[PDB]
This record gives sequence, structure tokens and C-alpha cells, in this order.
Amino acid sequence: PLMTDLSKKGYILYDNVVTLPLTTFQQKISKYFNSRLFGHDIESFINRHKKFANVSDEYLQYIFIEDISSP
Amino acid sequence: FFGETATGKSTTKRLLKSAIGDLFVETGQTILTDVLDKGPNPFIANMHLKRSVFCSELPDFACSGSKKIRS
Amino acid sequence: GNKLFNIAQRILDTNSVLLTERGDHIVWINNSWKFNSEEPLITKLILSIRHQLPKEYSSELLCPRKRKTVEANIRDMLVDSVETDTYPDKLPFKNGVLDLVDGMFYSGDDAKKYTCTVSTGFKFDDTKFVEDSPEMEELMNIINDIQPLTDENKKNRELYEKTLSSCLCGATKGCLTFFFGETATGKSTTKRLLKSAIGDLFVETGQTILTDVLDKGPNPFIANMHLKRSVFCSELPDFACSGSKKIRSDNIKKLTEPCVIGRPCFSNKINNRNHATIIIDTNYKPVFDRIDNALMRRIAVVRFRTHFSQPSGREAAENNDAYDKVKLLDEGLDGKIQNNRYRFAFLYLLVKWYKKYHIPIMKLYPTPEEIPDFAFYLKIGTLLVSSSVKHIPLMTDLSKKGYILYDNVVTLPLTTFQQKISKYFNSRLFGHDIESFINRHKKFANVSDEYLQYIFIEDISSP
DNA sequence: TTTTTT
Ligand SMILES: Nc1ncnc2c1ncn2[C@@H]1O[C@H](COP(=O)(O)OP(=O)(O)OP(=O)(O)O)[C@@H](O)[C@H]1O
Ligand SMILES: [Mg+2]
Repeated sequence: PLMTDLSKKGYILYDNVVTLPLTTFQQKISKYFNSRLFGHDIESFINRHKKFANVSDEYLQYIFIEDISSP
Repeated sequence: FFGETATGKSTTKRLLKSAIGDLFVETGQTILTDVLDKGPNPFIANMHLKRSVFCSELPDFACSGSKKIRS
Repeated sequence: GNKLFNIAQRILDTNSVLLTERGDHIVWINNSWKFNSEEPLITKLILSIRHQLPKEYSSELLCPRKRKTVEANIRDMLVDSVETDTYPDKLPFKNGVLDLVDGMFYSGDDAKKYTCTVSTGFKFDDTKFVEDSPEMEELMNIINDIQPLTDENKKNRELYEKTLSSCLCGATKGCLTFFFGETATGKSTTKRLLKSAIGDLFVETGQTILTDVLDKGPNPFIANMHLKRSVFCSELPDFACSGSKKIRSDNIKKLTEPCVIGRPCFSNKINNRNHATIIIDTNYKPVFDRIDNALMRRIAVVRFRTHFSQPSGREAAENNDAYDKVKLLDEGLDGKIQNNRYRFAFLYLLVKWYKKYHIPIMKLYPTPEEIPDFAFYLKIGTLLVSSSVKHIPLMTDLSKKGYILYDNVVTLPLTTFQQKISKYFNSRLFGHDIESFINRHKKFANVSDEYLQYIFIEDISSP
């Protein structure tokens, strides 16, 4: 039911699961975390944690707490 | 058994194990996704005359790089 | 009244057989404690002690089966265990114990109160344990040839005669010694002399105890040094060549602790007592995996600078920088050493040296200056000082030098650190050290912000 | 893998 808020931020629900654009995860990670010191951790997280429903869409099944805050 | 979080699924484990005792046994995800005929496997020796075996806390296998179950 | 039971009781009342913490049985035979896990020493004691028993008991011990019965009784009556090897300043022999404090020699019951489970393996002789003897005059010549009595070599000679005298003590030593020198300098002659001096208390092992893991499976090379007082490792390879393994930095830390974990074959005992001085003779200086402060306080080095050469190759030897003097070689010395000619004179000299350095207290100290690998880590502590709260008021001067305040702490960004550090160390020879150092102490305030928590001492003095 | 261990 919270997608009513997520759609206000432009977030999307594809294949009946909530997903965010990838570029959004890397900009949030860069804006809150230092790339130089945790690049290996971020890369391992993304590589071992990526999910896809078809040959074109790749997605993660998680939502930032900051996204729940009202815009 | 399929369900969501906080759904008494782990409670039924306790109700069954209290009802059975030592015969009831737990297992993890280490053995179901790995070949049991290769290398030592204490579980292969352990299930000897066990009455029931329960497997839970399975990580989602849809993630890329997560090694799916071996049928 | 069972006769054999009475014999067992009388034997037990003499305190001639004891049970140890490790489960062994120690027997007092021929003025020495002996033990062995494969031979029946108890029956030997029973047969030997028969002369002290009354005449109606002695004839009963001639039958082996009755000796086995008495052995079974004695095993049944031993229910409590005792400690062994608690006196560090006693030197046990095959027929007595020598006191290193006063110099007296004890035999019989006087030596029994010191429960020593090891010995040199040969009998003590007071006739040859004297100062005035032709062998002593000969031996002093070799000792002076190896270590000259000159002013530049004084400190090294004192360290040399401290490490050797440290081998008579049965305590734990906190440092390892390296005998460094070029070929044909007498490094092995002192090893042979010390072996002939101390007998069974000497042991030589392989190089795996400095390179491999000591606690994977059976390892007799580490379990054969239990209760020994001198351990030698010989001829480690040169690490410049490819494929050579380096010395485990954490292995030498375990060799300093009083207890060492190791297991023999077909054994369950995993604890070994550390009483040994560890000496490695080398032709190349050692290389370690990691350098830290805990490593630098456990290494000592002794130099050898005298060359013994045949007359054919003398001319080259005088043109080598690695030598300070050249002397003619003696081709008959090794046979004399192998014949134990200089045994008791070297023992007397070792006792004389022991009275000079270790009577108040016994301790060994490291010499970190000798190793060239440490020279970087030693120098940094004298050039960089850690940031402190007291340095805040002085930053008015530090602003002109390029220092920046971050989180109310004096900080210096990476970009300006390199040219400051290049004023002391050359890039080519110390590139790997400063790279490793910078990566192991870099801190970032943000994605593009860099800073280090050190300040130079030369920067707190006004130029 | 094999000495290890039995
Ligand atoms: N004082 C001495 N006078 C004459 N010859 C001596 C003296 N001391 C030792 N030598 C002789 O020097 C020779 C070489 O010494 P030694 O083998 O101990 O040298 P080293 O430096 O330990 O050698 P390496 O490490 O290569 O085995 C020996 O044959 C020995 O007899
Ligand atoms: Mg030698």
C-alpha cells in the first residue's frame, strides 16, 4: 500500500515487485557513502544481490528508509 | 510451506520438536545446494533412523550469484 | 602378611619412584632421575634396590614374575602426582647436580631433592674442571681468534659471551639470536664446542619451525624440544631468489611464550615447556612477512668478522670488506673437538661467564639496529609525532605550513604529505614501505577529503 | 593424497 508514496517520488512497481532505477542506488550510495573505501563492498553487494525477472530488467527488492519520509 | 514474515511458521517447528524430541532434526541450506556424495558429510551419517528433518531460513535464490538448489 | 606387599611398601617408603603431571613414572637410579615410556624402569629399580633390603627379602627379587607383582603393587599405591624441573639455576649431570650459584657439586640424596628429569648424559669430573690446564690455554686462543678483544668489538664480544652462557639456565628466554657472518668465520665451531659442553641438553632442528604452521597434525620437529636448553636452526636460504618462503612473523612470537603447542606421533600431549635458547646461524639476513613493534623486541644479532683461509686464497681475503682480519686455518681442530678434548674447560668458562651476567637476574635484550629492514620503522618514530590536543593553540603557525583543521583535529592532507616525506627517504629504495604505510593509515573525511593524523617535529620549531 | 592411524 505504500507505493502511493513511492509513485510520488517516481518509483516503480514492475513484475508485481517494487523496484528502483539502478542509477538511483549508485547516486544514493555515493551521496551517503564514500566510494573509495567501500567500492569493493558495494560491488560485491550488487553482483551477488542483483535480481532480474526478464532479460532486460534488473532490480533489487529493498527500499531505503529515507524513501518512507514524506517529500 | 510458503508464507510471509511473522507468520508462526517457526513456532510450528517448536510445537513439533517438543512433541517428538531427539528424533526431530534441523538442517541448513549447506547440504541441499551442495553435492552430498563429494567430500565428507556428517549429516549423511547423522540422519540414521531420524524421524523427521526440518529445513528453513533459506536465502532467496533469485539473486544473481546466489547458487540455486541442486535438484 | 603378604611378603611382596611388604617389599612394595618398603620400596615406596624410600621415595625412589614418583608420578608426574604428564602421566610418566620417574625412577631414581645411579644418582639420576630417569624415565622412558617403552622400557620397564620400575623393574630395574626393584632389582637394583635389593641390596638395601634384609636378607630374607633379597632372594625373592631374583624371579622376574615376582618383580612384576611388586611393580603392580607399586603402581597401585601411587595416587598423587608431583611437579618437576622447578629450579632454573641447577645443572644436572649423569652422576649429580652442579649448583651455579656457589659452584658446589652435590651427589646422592643431596641431589635428589632437585627433581631434574634431564641430564647432560656424561659424568662430572672435578679433576678436569680446573682453570690451570694446557687445554684452557689452547682454548682461549681459539676464543680470542673468533672474537678479538678490541675496542670496536667489545660490545659484540660481551653479547656473544652472554648468549652462550644463557644456555645453562632452565628458564624461559624472551629473545632469539642470529649468528650472522660470511663463510669460514667460526660459526659452526662454537656450535660444536657448545654441543660438546652441554651434551644431551643440546638439540638441532629444521627450518620448518620458522616457516610452516606448527599445529597442523603431528610435528616432531617442535615436540622434540621439550625441556631442552639450547636449540639450533642452521642455514636458512637466501630470500632474494624467487620461490623462497619468508619467515612467519607470528611464529617467532609463539617461540617466546613459556608453553608451545605441538604434538608427537601417536601422542595426545600438546603442551611443551619452553626452556631453550634459540640460535640460528646464517649467511644472509632474515626477511619477515610483517614488521611491527612486537617483532622488533625479540631479535638479536651477533657478528663474526674473522676469516680462516688456506695460504692459497689469502690474497683475495685481504681485499674483502666483509672481513677484519685473516688468519691461517687449522686442519686438525675439528677432530680434536669431535673427541671432546675441550669439554670441561669450555664448561668452566661458561660457568665463569654465567657468574658475571645472570646472578642478580637473567634477561635478554634485543638489538633492532642491526637489521636493515627495521631502519624505516625505527626512523619514522623520530620524524612524525602524533597529533594531540595541546597542538591546537600552535596551529596559527601551522597554517602557513599547509596544515588544515578537520573535526577540530590537526590534519594534513595526502597531496602535501609526499613532498614533505621525500626530504628524508628516497623514492626508489623505500617505495613499497611508504606505499604500505600510507594505505594502512589513510583516513578520508569525505569522498574527496583526505587527511592524516601526524605532524612533523621540525614543523613545531620556528625556522 | 597421504601419513596418519588401527
Ligand atoms: N682459531 C682457529 N684457528 C685456526 N683455524 C680455526 C680456528 N677456528 C676455526 N678454525 C677452522 O676454520 C674452519 C672453518 O670454520 P667453520 O667451518 O666453523 O666456519 P663457518 O663460518 O661456521 O662456516 P659455515 O657456516 O660455512 O659452515 C674449520 O675447519 C676450523 O677448523
Ligand atoms: Mg659453519
